[PDB]
Formats: sequence, structure tokens, C-alpha cells
Amino acid sequence: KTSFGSLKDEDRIFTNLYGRHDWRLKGAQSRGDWYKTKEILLKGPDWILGEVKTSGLRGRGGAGFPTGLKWSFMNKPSDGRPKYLVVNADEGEPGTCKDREIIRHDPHKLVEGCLVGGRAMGARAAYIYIRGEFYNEASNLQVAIREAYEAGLIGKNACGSGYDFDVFVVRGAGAYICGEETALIESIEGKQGKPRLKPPFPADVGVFGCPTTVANVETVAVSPTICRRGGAWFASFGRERNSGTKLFNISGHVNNPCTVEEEMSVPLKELIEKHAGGVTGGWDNLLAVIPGGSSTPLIPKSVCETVLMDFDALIQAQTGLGTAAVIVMDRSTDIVKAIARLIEFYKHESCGQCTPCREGVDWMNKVMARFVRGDARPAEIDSLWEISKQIEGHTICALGDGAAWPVQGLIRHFRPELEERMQRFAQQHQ
Amino acid sequence: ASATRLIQGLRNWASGRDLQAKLQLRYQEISKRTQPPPKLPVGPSHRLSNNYYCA
Ligand SMILES: NC(=O)C1=CN([C@@H]2O[C@H](COP(=O)(O)OP(=O)(O)OC[C@H]3O[C@@H](n4cnc5c(N)ncnc54)[C@H](O)[C@@H]3O)[C@@H](O)[C@H]2O)C=CC1
Ligand SMILES: Cc1cc2nc3c(=O)[nH]c(=O)nc-3n(C[C@H](O)[C@H](O)[C@H](O)COP(=O)(O)O)c2cc1C
Ligand code: SF4
Repeated sequence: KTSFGSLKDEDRIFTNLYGRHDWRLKGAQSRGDWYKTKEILLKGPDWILGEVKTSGLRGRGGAGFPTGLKWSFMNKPSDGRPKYLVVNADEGEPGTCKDREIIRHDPHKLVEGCLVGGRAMGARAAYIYIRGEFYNEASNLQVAIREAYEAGLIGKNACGSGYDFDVFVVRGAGAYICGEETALIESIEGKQGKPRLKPPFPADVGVFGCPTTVANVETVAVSPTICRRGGAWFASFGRERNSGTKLFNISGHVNNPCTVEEEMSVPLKELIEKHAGGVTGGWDNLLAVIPGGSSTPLIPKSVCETVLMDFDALIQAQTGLGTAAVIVMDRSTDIVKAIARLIEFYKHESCGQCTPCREGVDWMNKVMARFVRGDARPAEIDSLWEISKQIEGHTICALGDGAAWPVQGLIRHFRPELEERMQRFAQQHQ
Repeated sequence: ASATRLIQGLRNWASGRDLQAKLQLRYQEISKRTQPPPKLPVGPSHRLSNNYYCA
């Protein structure tokens, strides 16, 4: 297959994505939710993990780790400790507003994903770590979990299979770093959201020291559709090692910002001009796109012309997919102001545990706040580059990467703009 | 240097050299005691990039 995207409505997994149907159980069973879940539960963990591994599902949290390989680490016998699934519903990332839509509009598919993933790894309970800001979505999901308990779907003898499974909802308290999986685990246990190191991975020591899998809402909710429709159906979309569909979020400077499910390797020009109405001012007006939300380095219009919106092609575009949160920035934007506001976001949302993030993100924000006005000289650009190279790979979790990589993308693609900004500073202020 | 030219001629005759070319007493030709303020340069390691210590 040569071109990707242009996905029909019969192959959309997230039907009722826009809330146009009833989100409750009577509408859910009219859309294929909770249908033949008993035949998924009776066929054991090995068949479910085989159907997920055949489907080629990479991690929809943003790093693309193989989700069948991630859930297969939990295929181990217990030694007194129970096992747990945690469904990361935090979603504190700018540009990223897809898992909130899954909570608000497709809740029963998320609870079915909790049940299928809990059978898949022998997980005893499901702690959906929802964001604290999503209170109306939290009560939305709680009414849906009440409808899932009263119909015998979750709880004692879940869906008639001889398997007992609970689904808990734990609200956060407004912290971006509680979306990172180890600080999420620390946030469940009643402490500050400070990340653990790796190893021990959460499959070894996770929540309360129990073996635990933290999986994103989008990679949890698609897994019953993976078990029902088959692995090869879900695998035929997107390129090789880029299987599945993805909930893109086109925000920023577009005419119609929107969350849209699309086939994986869709071109970005096709996506923005078809599903969002193009950049405000057309494709002529597009300056730079932050391809997947605030953690990945931006690429300009010259590279957005031909690039494919999956993991590996954007890695060839020296960026990351992340959450597939396309932030669009036209010609009339001071991009240094936007990147310095983004670094100010990464210093207001950083837990201050280890040295390079705690000191360097504040120091890069001070340098970028001087760069916005231009109160510096060009030799402080490359110094800043080294500061990113002294944060990337020296920290515990990947907020150091998420605060270094936009600075790297900005320097690498707009060094002449920074130089001309600071030299016109030095000529008009002295 | 304020010597009379009779004593100057006697002195240049007795030494056999041109002593007023090279006086060992210093006068107004030497430098001033109150100098302008300097501004010293910096070394080659005053750099903000590719300036790790192990190199
Ligand atoms: N989804 C969101 O809202 C956000 C996502 N991100 C993305 O997060 C990415 C980084 O995420 P991280 O989880 O910190 O890093 P990532 O490199 O490590 O790991 C992703 C997953 O791989 C699993 N994993 C990898 N090697 C493993 C092993 N040997 N044993 C067991 N499990 C293993 C981890 O359990 C983890 O869940 C960034 O690239 C960024 O784009 C960043 C901000 C927000
Ligand atoms: C600073 C930071 C914040 C993160 N926030 C979230 C988040 O809000 N929601 C999410 O699903 N993953 C978030 N992640 C990614 C998690 O580390 C992890 O990859 C994900 O929760 C589960 O991985 P999965 O793709 O296998 O489901 C964050 C990562 C980092 C480094
Ligand atoms: S680098 Fe920042 S986000 Fe990570 S453990 Fe340290 S303080 Fe936390």
C-alpha cells in the first residue's frame, strides 16, 4: 500500500466520539459495546495477548512501546501479591485532548477495555487515574461504571465468566507530572507525584509494590475492538510497525480545530486540509507545526509538506509522534514567545525531584525569556543547546526530554530568526 | 640635564662618549604615574559552547 489515511466510518473504533449518541449503557449496547465480552474472558490471557501482539498495537501514550509486549511482561504467576491495571487518564499535555473525549463520550468502551486488559494480564482491579480537572468527566465515568456494575458487566462474576474484577476511578489534583506512569503510581499511593527510577519497572514493582501495568486510555479502549474485530484487521492500517488508528488533535492556527480518528500513516497536509479546513490563511500561511503536542520538536512548512503522521516517519523527521496532537502555527506568530511560554509551562509543571530538570528547566526558561525580547548575543544560543544536551538523558523520567526537545527543535529550525532578533535588539536598544 | 655647556663639553671630552644622548638620570620622557584604566582581555577558555572541561 502506498498512501494511507482516508478512513471510512465503518472502520472507526471510536464511534460516538463527538457525543452525538447516548453515552449510557442503553446507547452503548446499540453501538457494539459489551458485546461478546464473555467469549473474550473465557479464552484466557494468552489468546488475548496473542490477538493484541498480532494487531501490532504500539503504545498510544506517546512513546509507542509495543503494547502486547508491554502487557506480556505481566504474564507471570503471582507469589502472594495481586496484580493491577492502571489506566492513565491524566492527559495534561498541551494539544492533547483525546482521552478526555474517550472518558466523556465513550466510557463503556473504556470500562470494557479495563475488563479485557485485566483478564489479559490477570489484573485484579482497575484504577483509572483520571485527571483532577475532569470532574464532570469523572462523574460521567462514575455513572457509566454504575451502569456497568448493575448489568453484571464488571464486579462480582464479571460478564458471566467466573472472574471478579473491579474498576476504580482515582482523581488527580491538577498535575502534569502525575501523567508520567511512576509519578502516577506515587500519586495513587497518597504521596507527592515524584517519579520512581527504572528499574524496577511497574510490572516488577508498580502500585503499592504490586505488579502493575499503566496503560493509556486510547490503548486500553481499542483492545476490546482488537479482540472482537481481530488482530489482522487492526494491523492492516498504517505502515509496518505503525499499525492501528489514532485520535489526532488538530489545534492551534486552523479554521476548525478538531479531534478526528484517522488511519495511522496519513499525510499531515492531507489531514490539516481535509479534516480541519487548513491553516488560517491556507497552506501558504503555515510557518511551523509542533507535530505531536508540546513534548516533541516542531518541524517547519518545508518538512510538513510530505511527512507521514506515524511514529517512524516522524522519527526520520527528527521528532516524535507523541500523542499525535498537531499544533499548527502560521506566519504571524512570534514562535520564540510560544516556545518560551511552553518552557514556562514545563517549569510550572515539573516536580523538582532530581537536579537537571529542577535547575535546568528554570534556567532554560530564564534564557528563553531573555531570548523573547532578545536580551542576549548569538553565542548564548548554542550554549542553550548544550543545556538541552545536559538535560536529555540525565533525568529520571522524560519531562527532561519534553522540555529539552522543543528548545532543540526551535534552535535547529530557527537559528537565523533568533540571530536577527537579537541583533535588531542590539541595534535598536543601544 | 640642566648642566651648562662648558661642563657638558668637559664631560663629553672626559668620558669620550656622547653622554647627553643617554642620560642615566630619567626626566619627562618616562611614563606617567596616573595611567588610564585598563581593560584586560580574556583567555581562550571563556566560551559558552564546546567548552567542556575534559577536552
Ligand atoms: N500521553 C501524554 O499525555 C504524554 C506523553 N508524552 C510522551 O511520553 C514519552 C516518554 O514516556 P515514558 O514512559 O517516560 O518513556 P518511554 O521510553 O520509556 O516508555 C514508554 C513505556 O515503555 C515501557 N517500557 C519500556 N521499556 C521497558 C522495559 N524494559 N520493561 C518494562 N516496561 C518497559 C514503560 O513501562 C512505559 O510505559 C515522550 O516521548 C513524550 O512524547 C509526554 C507528555 C504527555
Ligand atoms: C512528563 C510526562 C507526562 C506524561 N503524561 C501522560 C499523560 O498525561 N497521559 C498518558 O497517557 N501518558 C502520559 N505520559 C506517558 C507515560 O509515561 C506512559 O508512556 C503512558 O502513560 C502509558 O504508556 P502506554 O503508551 O503503553 O499506554 C507522560 C510521560 C511523561 C514523561
Ligand atoms: S526530571 Fe523533573 S519530571 Fe523527572 S523525576 Fe526529576 S523533577 Fe521529576
